[PDB]
Amino acid sequence: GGCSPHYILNTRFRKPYNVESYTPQTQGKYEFILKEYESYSDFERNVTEK
Amino acid sequence: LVCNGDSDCDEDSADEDRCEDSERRPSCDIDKPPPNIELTGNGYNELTG
Repeated sequence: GGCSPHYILNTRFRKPYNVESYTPQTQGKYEFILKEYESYSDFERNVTEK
Repeated sequence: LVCNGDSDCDEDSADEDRCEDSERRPSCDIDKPPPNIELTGNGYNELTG
């Protein structure tokens, strides 16, 4: 039977008998992580004898 | 509320079973509930939130 009104936006849906709820609980979570590392090492040595 | 044009039983709709549409009258101009009113009927868990 059913035929209770269920809507999402302007569209209307027939809920199956088995379903207690299907509901547009709408959420969004975003995560950005960026890790840049640099190291450099330089060693010049000179030795001169005359 | 029986044989009325509204599903006053919610999951069942037995009040609207075997009902002649010539005997029904328009219960209201509209059927569309407010855009997410169903969320007002959810339970809530205070610890988990």
